[PDB]
Amino acid sequence: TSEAKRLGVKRFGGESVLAGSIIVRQRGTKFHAGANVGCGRDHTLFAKADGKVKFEVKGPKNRKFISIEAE
Amino acid sequence: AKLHDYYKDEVVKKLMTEFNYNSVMQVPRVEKITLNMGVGEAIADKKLLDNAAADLAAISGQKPLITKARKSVAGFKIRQGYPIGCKVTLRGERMWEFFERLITIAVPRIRDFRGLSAKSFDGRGNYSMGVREQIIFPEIDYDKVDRVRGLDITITTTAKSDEEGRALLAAFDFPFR
Amino acid sequence: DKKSARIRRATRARRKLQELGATRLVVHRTPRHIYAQVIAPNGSEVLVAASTVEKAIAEQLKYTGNKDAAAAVGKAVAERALEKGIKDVSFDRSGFQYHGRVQALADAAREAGLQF
RNA sequence: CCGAUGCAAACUGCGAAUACCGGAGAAUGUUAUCACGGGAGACACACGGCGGGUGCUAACGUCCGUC
RNA sequence: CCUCCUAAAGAGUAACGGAGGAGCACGAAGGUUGGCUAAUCCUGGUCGGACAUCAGGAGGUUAGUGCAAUGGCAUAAGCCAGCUUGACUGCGAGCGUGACGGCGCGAGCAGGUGCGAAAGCAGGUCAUAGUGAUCCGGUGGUUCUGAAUGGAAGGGCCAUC
RNA sequence: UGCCUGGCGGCCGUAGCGCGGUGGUCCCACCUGACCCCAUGCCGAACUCAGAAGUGAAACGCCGUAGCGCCGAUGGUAGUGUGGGGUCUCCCCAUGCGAGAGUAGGGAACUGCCAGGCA
Repeated sequence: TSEAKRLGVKRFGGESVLAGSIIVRQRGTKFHAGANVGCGRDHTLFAKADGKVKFEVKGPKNRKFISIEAE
Repeated sequence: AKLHDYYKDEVVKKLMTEFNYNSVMQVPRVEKITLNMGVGEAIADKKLLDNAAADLAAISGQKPLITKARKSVAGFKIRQGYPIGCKVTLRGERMWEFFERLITIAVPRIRDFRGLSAKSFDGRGNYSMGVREQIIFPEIDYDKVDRVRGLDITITTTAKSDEEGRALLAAFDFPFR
Repeated sequence: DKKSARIRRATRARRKLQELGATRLVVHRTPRHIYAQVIAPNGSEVLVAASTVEKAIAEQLKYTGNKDAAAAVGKAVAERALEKGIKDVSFDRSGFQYHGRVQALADAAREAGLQF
């Protein structure tokens, strides 16, 4: 018988993000951290070093990993 | 050990002669005998279960572990996590001695000894049976009997068909049905 | 299921060590033989591998698999790593238990003077 | 309820155009871009096209996103 | 204050729009090591037949993970045994948003801890709601200052009911 | 440099599911007892101690089986940005981008390094 929250990917592939930048703040884990990418308590992927952002599918389950390569 | 030598000497030889395999251990082997109770009457009293568990520990060489309930249904008035039964697992010398002691003295003395029930199989080779009057076993005496309880003994069979289980049961001549 | 469970359990540390990208020392223990490999961060090349099956170190060993054989493999790996310049690789137990031959091999490797 | 056939705003084993972010590039555009400072104005908008909600899927009825 | 749509595959975008729940809880349901990890269904059991329990199998995350609801979750973010309190103090590059008050994530440094052989982990709880700003009143520290001097009354900031 | 076996990565159904056959030279697996290092929320259940005493039972390596499953064209089809038109609730015209599914076709995977037996 509220206020929308901000979701989705903030930094896409090819962006030369800085260390600590939040690539994606999602509900749970839509994508998994790979190389030089962390995972916060709230399941937030944040960059660890300067470089370009890439998304790659790997693993038997075909899960997408967010990774950072040298700039 | 004590009975495995005679097993390999005679039972394996007879079964090999009967079935004409190639591998020496092609005859399926028993791993463990699981001692269990289908009493299902300890719901009201926990002391009954405690005494039965003490009896199981006394008869066997090791004490049992209390097992909790799996599901809760309102129709049968059962909650989740309710401790009702327990099991004992044996594998090795303890099992060999238990089987020898059973098949030597305990099996013959059964009231209404019309034979075993070969039809009571799992359909894949395992044979599980349950009989009352645990008093028959010698480890339990008449002066220390609380109530009549049923048993549940399931022999382990690695075969893929019931013919191998039938042969293994007949190994001890399977007195009759 | 034994091999699958072992591999699944080892995969935890196997992936954990990959984030920091350091050379890893893994040990595969079998009653017949024991093997110890040093794997680069890439994961496709091994800097140095030692095995009990080869006769280079099995001549003085009565049997290929035992505590003495594990110690010999550990010391051989340690000396080879010293002369190669591994620079303090990390260690992995491959999902085994660090109480028996694995512990003996680790102690033998650390005896040479390693800092892992 | 067993299998099959059609169907959907709090249905997708697949999946467009369009929109959004970033990188590289010829051409054009009076820098049209960004930052700071002075000064503002305005704070009941109307109508029409495009795709929907609402409405009795009757209304030159009603509200939305774009132009 | 949170759980999906109308909302036209970035975010956002309507009418007491369609929908409920939290306004808690765990001081253990926190951290660390080892190992384990189904649900469901066929079949045997004194009744058990699936439905009060156990073991031989099909099946691999449909069970669960404290909640109304939601995503992702078997290297389970579960579930047995172990040891403790990192739910510690000063902090903190960068990032996500906001009109502000601010909120959240966060690499990493200094002190000293628990789990470990080490690698390393721990700045509370799998997460999204679960709370209180301003003013006022209660307590501890500070001579920081004190209307001549030394005190004191009264103020200023630190913890905080 | 060829066959076979294990370990470490990429690839994640062209790696999978079902069926028949082959592997003890080496390697791998089944296991005895554990009073000894270690332990069971009971069980030597799992890990640890001594191998060929026997074997390839089961798992696993390989060949065929295209039966199931997977990928996968060209083309067409639906859709759609832009400008216009009509009988304007809906459709069409010129242009650009282009579905899913299925068909042809493939495949019973491939590749990098180390170790060991036979050549």
